Amino acid sequence: KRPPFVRVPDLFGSIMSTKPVVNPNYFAAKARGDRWIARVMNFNKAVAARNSKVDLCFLASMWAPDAPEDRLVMMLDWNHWVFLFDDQFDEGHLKEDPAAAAEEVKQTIAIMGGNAPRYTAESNPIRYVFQQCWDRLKAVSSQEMQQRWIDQHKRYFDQLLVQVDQQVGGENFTRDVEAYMDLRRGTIGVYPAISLSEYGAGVNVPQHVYDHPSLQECMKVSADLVTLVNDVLSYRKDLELGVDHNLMSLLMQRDNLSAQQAVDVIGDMVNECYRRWYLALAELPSYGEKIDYNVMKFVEICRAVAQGNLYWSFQTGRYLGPEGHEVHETGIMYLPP
Amino acid sequence: RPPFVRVPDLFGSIMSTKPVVNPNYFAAKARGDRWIARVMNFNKAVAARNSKVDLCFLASMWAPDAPEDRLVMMLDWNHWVFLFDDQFDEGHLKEDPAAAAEEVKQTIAIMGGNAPRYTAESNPIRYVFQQCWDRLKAVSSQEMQQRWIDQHKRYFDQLLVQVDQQVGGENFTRDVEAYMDLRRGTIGVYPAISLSEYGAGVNVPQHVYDHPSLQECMKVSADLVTLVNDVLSYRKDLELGVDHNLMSLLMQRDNLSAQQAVDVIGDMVNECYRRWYLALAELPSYGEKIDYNVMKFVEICRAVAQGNLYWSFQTGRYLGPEGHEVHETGIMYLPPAA
Amino acid sequence: RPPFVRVPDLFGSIMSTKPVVNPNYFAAKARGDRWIARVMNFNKAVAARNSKVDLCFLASMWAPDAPEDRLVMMLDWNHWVFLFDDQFDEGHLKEDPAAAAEEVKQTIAIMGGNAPRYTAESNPIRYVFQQCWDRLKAVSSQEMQQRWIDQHKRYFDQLLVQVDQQVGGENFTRDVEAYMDLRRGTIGVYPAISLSEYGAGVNVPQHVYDHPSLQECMKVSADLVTLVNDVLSYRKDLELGVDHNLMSLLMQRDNLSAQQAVDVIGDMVNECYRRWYLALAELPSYGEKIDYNVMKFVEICRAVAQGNLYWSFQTGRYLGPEGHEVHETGIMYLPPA
Amino acid sequence: KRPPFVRVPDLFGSIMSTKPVVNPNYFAAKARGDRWIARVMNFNKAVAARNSKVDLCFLASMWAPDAPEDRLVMMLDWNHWVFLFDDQFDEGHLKEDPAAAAEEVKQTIAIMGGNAPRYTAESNPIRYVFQQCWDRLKAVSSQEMQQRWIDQHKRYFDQLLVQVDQQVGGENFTRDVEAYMDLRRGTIGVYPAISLSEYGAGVNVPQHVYDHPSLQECMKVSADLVTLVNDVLSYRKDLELGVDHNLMSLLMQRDNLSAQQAVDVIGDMVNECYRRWYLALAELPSYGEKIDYNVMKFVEICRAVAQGNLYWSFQTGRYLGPEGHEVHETGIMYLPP
Ligand SMILES: CC[N+](CC)(CC)Cc1ccccc1
Ligand SMILES: CC[N+](CC)(CC)Cc1ccccc1
Ligand SMILES: CC[N+](CC)(CC)Cc1ccccc1
Ligand SMILES: CC[N+](CC)(CC)Cc1ccccc1
Ligand SMILES: [Mg+2]
Ligand SMILES: [Mg+2]
Ligand SMILES: [Mg+2]
Ligand SMILES: [Mg+2]
Ligand SMILES: [Mg+2]
Ligand SMILES: [Mg+2]
Ligand SMILES: [Mg+2]
Ligand SMILES: [Mg+2]
Ligand SMILES: [Mg+2]
Ligand SMILES: [Mg+2]
Ligand SMILES: [Mg+2]
Ligand SMILES: [Mg+2]
Repeated sequence: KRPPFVRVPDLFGSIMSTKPVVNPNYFAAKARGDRWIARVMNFNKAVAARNSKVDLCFLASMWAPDAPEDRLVMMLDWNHWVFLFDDQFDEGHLKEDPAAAAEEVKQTIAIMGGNAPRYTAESNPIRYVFQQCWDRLKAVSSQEMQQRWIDQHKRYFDQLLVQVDQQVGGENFTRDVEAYMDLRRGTIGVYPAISLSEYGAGVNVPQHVYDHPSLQECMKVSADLVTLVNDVLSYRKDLELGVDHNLMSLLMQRDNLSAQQAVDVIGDMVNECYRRWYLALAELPSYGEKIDYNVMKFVEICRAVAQGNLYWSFQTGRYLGPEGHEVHETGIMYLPP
Repeated sequence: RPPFVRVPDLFGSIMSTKPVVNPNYFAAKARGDRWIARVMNFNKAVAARNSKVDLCFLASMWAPDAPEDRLVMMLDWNHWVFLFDDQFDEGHLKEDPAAAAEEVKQTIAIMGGNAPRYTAESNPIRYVFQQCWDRLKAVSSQEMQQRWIDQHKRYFDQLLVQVDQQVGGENFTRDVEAYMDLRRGTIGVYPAISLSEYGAGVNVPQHVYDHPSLQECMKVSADLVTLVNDVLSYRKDLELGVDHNLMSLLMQRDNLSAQQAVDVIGDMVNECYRRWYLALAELPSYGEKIDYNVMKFVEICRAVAQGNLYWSFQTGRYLGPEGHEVHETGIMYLPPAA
Repeated sequence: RPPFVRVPDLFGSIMSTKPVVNPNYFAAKARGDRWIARVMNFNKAVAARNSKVDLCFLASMWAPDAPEDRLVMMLDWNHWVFLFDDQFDEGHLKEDPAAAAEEVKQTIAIMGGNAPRYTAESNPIRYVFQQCWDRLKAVSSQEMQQRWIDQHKRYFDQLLVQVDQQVGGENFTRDVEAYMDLRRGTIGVYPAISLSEYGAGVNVPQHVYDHPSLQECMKVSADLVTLVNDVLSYRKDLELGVDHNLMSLLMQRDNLSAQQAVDVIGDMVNECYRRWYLALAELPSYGEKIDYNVMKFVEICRAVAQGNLYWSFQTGRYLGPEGHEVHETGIMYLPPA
Repeated sequence: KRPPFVRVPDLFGSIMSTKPVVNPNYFAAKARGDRWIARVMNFNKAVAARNSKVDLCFLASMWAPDAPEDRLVMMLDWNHWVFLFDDQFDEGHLKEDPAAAAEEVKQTIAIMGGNAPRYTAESNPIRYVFQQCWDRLKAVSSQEMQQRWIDQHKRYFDQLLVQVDQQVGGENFTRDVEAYMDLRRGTIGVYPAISLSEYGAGVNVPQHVYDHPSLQECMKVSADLVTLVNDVLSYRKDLELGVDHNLMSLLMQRDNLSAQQAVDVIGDMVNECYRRWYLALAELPSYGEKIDYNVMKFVEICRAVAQGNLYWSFQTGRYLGPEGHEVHETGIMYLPP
């Protein structure tokens, strides 16, 4: 279970094997977004550099590679938000507090069109960032696209609360794998990430098309891909910070698997994601050239959120920094004794 | 029968992405168009007409990042495949099994067989194929040289089946599966994928290439091309009296009208897309490095299909400027014919 | 006099880069070629012949990142300009200074004067300029509207001087500097730069634009097109009895052979490259913000000349497929007469 | 003078105003190259990270933006070499040691096809890197190109010995401006950098064209532009590390200029660089299309080496880190008390 290394499945196969396309504005937007998030959070010279080495701009730059600079900056901001946001439910104050967790979720969701107050970086730094994002989204999105951003952020928040229920309910190692995947499909944040990317991309497929089971499964697959990849790469962080929400921990602790057998099962599910993906595009009806052009762009987005995460996962300072390249090159991921 | 028909959307599913066209299109086109005009002795009129066929447009979407050189060889191959195939459709080989199979036997001989050095003077069409083969040979591994042979073979083979059916009175007795089996070969998509693997510089291992899922992808690209072609070149096959067209077969085999035949073709085009993804679902992974190129090869299948699509609406060989109007309006006119 | 001539290298220095061609060329060519054909009532033959003139190629290199609709706009303007200018070279206004003036009057009045809403039916050529001007007006500032007008006026003015020199019998008494003066206007490059500012979305402040440095860049680009055109349009000017060609002028005034005249043209072309660089030497800075667009503007000046260069060697209007051979071999054949 | 902040001249005007193009292989070559120098030099996690923040890949990715991945990695290596090498003569043990400085350039020049040993990371890490770059250069360059490689590096090495001679001979503040620039045209590393770029871009103009005074002057201007830009941005580093090689230090302590009046002189020099650039290009003869095509790519390399340094200077963790983007925005560069 706790061997000196674990042999990682190939995460760069199938639809993940292509050369990632990185937004050419990455450098400009990182410069603006990194410094802005530092002033907002009041990060010091060393905390600001530590965040800058996390490079959330690499992640967003791959999600929406032809986004214009100003929207990529927005994508960066939103990412800093979700990172600062999610950590409150994983390591921060909302981890074992159902009441406060639901109250943060109600307060954050009312930002988007509701009765929330006007936040400032002083009044509530993280809710401000999300609110600065919403305002920009609202200002260049159809009301239907705005509704989609809400409803997808809502799917993330809903699971966050199921996450804190299972946490305090001692369900973290009772829940089966389907229950865990169902939780993470929301708490991974791919569903609002895709909405963010539709904003950056400038792609607005009609809600009826969007709602088709094929495209919903494309989103579901991409969310599974991110979660499988994330639970491998960020496993050491989950050990170092005591977070149980990791499929490797779940498969060892619940099914008596060896760390290596665990990772192996992750590789089985990853490649079974690729099979579901294609099988789901086979059901995708056609809506004529005009719309299908953007449906394809959308399907690319679901792909890009997953591959953008994969490549970002293997080099971000938040997980393994420069050590992730060695794991990429040799499949060997060292563990802590 | 009808003055026009509503053609099905051919630019849906995967065909709907914005095509990429090789930036070298212009310089490769000015060279290779002049070249084939010298080889074939095209007077000004016939050479201008051939440029308006714009096979360079076709090649420029099969391999959009092919370098100028390889792109010129590709234009060379397409001018070959068109002058060659016409011999079997309207030319001297259309009703001549013996003369067809001697032509096939002598063209195959060019790819390493006992073939002589052809010249533009001695044999102009066989010459172009030799020039392509020379260039293919000098930058390809032996496994890809073979693949190129084996894929041309699949095309050459159905050529001979096509001429047997033609003389054998089978043209309108063959059922739709028999026809598509035939056109999968005679459409030339299999040799075109080998031509593009050359242009794009993608050399997938043969044990991978041979997997039934990639095979099915080559097969779907072929059906897509045969389907789109039959609907576009339909006026040509009428004007020139060629029976090898799913429209004429659906109308003369089953009693469907023009509209219903083209509707059937639309259904089949969308069944292609379903078969595409269902095939991709069975494609296994060979690790990052190979899968990377596998992905490039799948794209080559798509780009052949999509390159044919956009070209078929542009080419003067079919509808010329009125193919743009068919893309704009869905209306494809038919001749009075009586 | 000779069976051919050796043309100097017209593709050196700033002309020697690989041209960038708007990747919307095909989609734009399809629309605009068809469009002008309906307007001018071209029949199958004339329409295809005009399609082989491929003004879309020419426009696609002036503004290689113009969106499809501005490219079509530029194609329409090119089709205009060629129809329009031909009235002055071999058409009716060729020898008529009254009718020529009236035409120049009526056309200028399209641009916010008292011109009637033309129609393909009433006046096709004027219909095309007016369809252009409407599009130029809707997306350009009032300053750029004036600049478009003002630049076309330089073109129109020399047209009137042209008809004055045809009727005045000074087509071969005039000198080269007088001829270059005229052609700098009649060549149409000044409004073609205005068209390109529209196409490429570049809006340099007028006090910058008016700096002698930038005006000499336009002068140079216009000279390049004129020298290049006179070499490649030479066979046409012989076919259609047009006297406006430096080739023809150099042989009458100076007792120059065809070869040494084209060689003078090569000598002048390389002088443009030196005037180009000398003029940029004099170009002040207005800070990164503006300088970024002046640099695009200088490129637009370069792209009109270079686009003209490649189009001149491909178009069916001049040498068609033979032009490619003159670029491969430097030999241009001349008519036996 | 010693103000609290200086207003830096607009460093991004003229030919520096274009949007810089950054090699898409930036992300892959960086991940390779950063880890590689980390291993070679035994950097620890924090030293490695600080080197990643130097982001020397960003600097090379702008020198040859279409260089394939493997050549970009080489370029990164060379840059890691150049910095580790150049600091030995600025802050290191060779800063004041004429005999050992000459022995270093003698041991290093002999790596390029001479009687040098086969270095390894362990025996001599920095010389090992230069050796690895040189083996790659030789493998894919012509003899003439390799000789150019050697001759441009010798220009760097020679001036390094002049720098150490002036340091110890107490001439650091006696040498006039021209002496200083003539020294830095060598020690700034631009000449070998252009050479490194000819390799990365695959551009091999012939030496008879290369030696033309126009192109030699183009390289000079590139060299001055980096020196000027360097002395401005690396002024705080020179203060903090006690290095007298900086035009700002010279102007103040040699003449009578304040630290503000110093940058002012940089600003006039920087814009005079632009003037010289165009005057040299005016004198550049044409060598026919085929050659001129590559000459312009080379003139671009000259420009790109400067413009690459410019953007990298304002991002590097080596100079101002995050505060450089503020100095780009505002033109205010704070100094220590
Ligand atoms: C829960 C969000 N997440 C998951 C790794 C960490 C804060 C970032 C993320 C969001 C969207 C897509 C991919 C990653
Ligand atoms: C018979 C080959 N074909 C089919 C339309 C006509 C000459 C050209 C072609 C070859 C390969 C792919 C697409 C078209
Ligand atoms: C206006 C005359 N000209 C010159 C060849 C032919 C009709 C068009 C033109 C205008 C501007 C740039 C390039 C060509
Ligand atoms: C000595 C040169 N420098 C900064 C001027 C320090 C290592 C790197 C550099 C090399 C080449 C071009 C630009 C910067
Ligand atoms: Mg979480
Ligand atoms: Mg977490
Ligand atoms: Mg995690
Ligand atoms: Mg056929
Ligand atoms: Mg046929
Ligand atoms: Mg057909
Ligand atoms: Mg004319
Ligand atoms: Mg004229
Ligand atoms: Mg002319
Ligand atoms: Mg130093
Ligand atoms: Mg130094
Ligand atoms: Mg310094």
